[PDB]
Amino acid sequence: DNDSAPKEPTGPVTLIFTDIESSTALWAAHPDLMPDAVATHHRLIRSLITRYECYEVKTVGDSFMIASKSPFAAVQLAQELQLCFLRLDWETNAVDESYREFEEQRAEGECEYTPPTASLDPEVYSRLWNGLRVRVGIHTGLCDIRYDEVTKGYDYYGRTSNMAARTESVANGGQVLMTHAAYMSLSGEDRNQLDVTTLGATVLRGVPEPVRMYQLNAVPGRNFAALRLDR
Amino acid sequence: DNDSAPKEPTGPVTLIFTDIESSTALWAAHPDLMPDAVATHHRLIRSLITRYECYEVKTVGDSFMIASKSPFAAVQLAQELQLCFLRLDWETNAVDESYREFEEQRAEGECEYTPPTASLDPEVYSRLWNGLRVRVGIHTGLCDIRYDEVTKGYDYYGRTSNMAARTESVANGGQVLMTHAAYMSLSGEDRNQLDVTTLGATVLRGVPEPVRMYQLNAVPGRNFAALRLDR
Ligand SMILES: [Mg+2]
Ligand SMILES: [Mg+2]
Repeated sequence: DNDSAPKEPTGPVTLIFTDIESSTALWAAHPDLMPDAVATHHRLIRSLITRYECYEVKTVGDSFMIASKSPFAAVQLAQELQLCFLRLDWETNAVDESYREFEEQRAEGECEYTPPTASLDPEVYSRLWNGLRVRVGIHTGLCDIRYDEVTKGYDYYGRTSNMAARTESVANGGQVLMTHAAYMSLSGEDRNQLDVTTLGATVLRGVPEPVRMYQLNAVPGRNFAALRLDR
Repeated sequence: DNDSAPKEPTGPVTLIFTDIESSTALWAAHPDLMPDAVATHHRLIRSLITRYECYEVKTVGDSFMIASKSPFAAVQLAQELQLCFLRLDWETNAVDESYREFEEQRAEGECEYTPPTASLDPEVYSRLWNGLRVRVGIHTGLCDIRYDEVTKGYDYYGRTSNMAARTESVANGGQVLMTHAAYMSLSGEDRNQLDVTTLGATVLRGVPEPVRMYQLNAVPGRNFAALRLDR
């Protein structure tokens, strides 16, 4: 179960961090829907991990940490993740109703913030949003690779892992962010097969210099709030 | 792996959407049976796709999206799907017990709804129901065909694809629905080789006018609940 894990300290690793947007609030509002929805979320993501020969490093709550020996496979996985979650019949509209409510609640209490999906017409909304919203951050770089003798698993520490994590932290639900390093790790040909939007320099907590962010338009037409920067 | 994919924008495409009825609830009730049952489900469906020269567009959870250059091949596939799933020894009666429980749970809490299979005598039930219940929707029409350079795959977008998807969404487990367009895409001779029941005009979400629905009686004798319309 470790053949897909990047094992060479000299080989750059592409890390993908994911998290379910507003899962805490969803758990509170839908204790009856979340166990199943999250279980589905895990199954979908694990199928993608296998399909793109990536490696599941760990799961923390509903967050996934995935490693890939290939920058492109990581990007494909992230794109397919958004599409798969959008296309799946979640058997409930309650999650979407809650997401729209959260935007509305946030809008009234924050000046300079507008709901990115709650203002869409019903039919338009369902063509772009459906079910759990997963934020995804992707970064590529050399990592300090650690092997666990007891689990036979591999973990990745260092600034590279922290960079991937903070990139995910600023992404909104349904958004896929790639750092300049990840984006440029892809070959020129690979980049041209993708629909990407430059977001520009972004300030990440604990990172000295601004990081140029690239939005992978996995579900063309989606709008997002400003990045979840600290203050 | 794309020769069976409809590739001409002027050529009508027949799309088949499938999904496992109550898979979420089954996963919750049988985490020990579902991985294998779903794996079997995928193998059976993929054998049929190959047998009827159809094309697997994509898989979303346990849902299949299949395209066919031939309306009749699509209908044969759907009919054989129901029969194959019925005849297979799933090596468990747990799935059927759960399906019967779900009907009973739904009956007590809904006025005007009666269990379509939980009231069958044991021997009668097993002649008509066994294992995973797959809902199937079929529609024929011109599609916006998209080619993917990276996967070499073909996808189908537009109202035609959405129509096929919504047709599947209203079908019950073990039921095969064909829109008037799909049904009439078959030759007169082909239609006479089939056992079909007219269900009449049906309201589909996001569709302006009612759609006449036709039930392909793949397993004669089955009863179904009212169509899964929205409210
Ligand atoms: Mg979380
Ligand atoms: Mg499903």
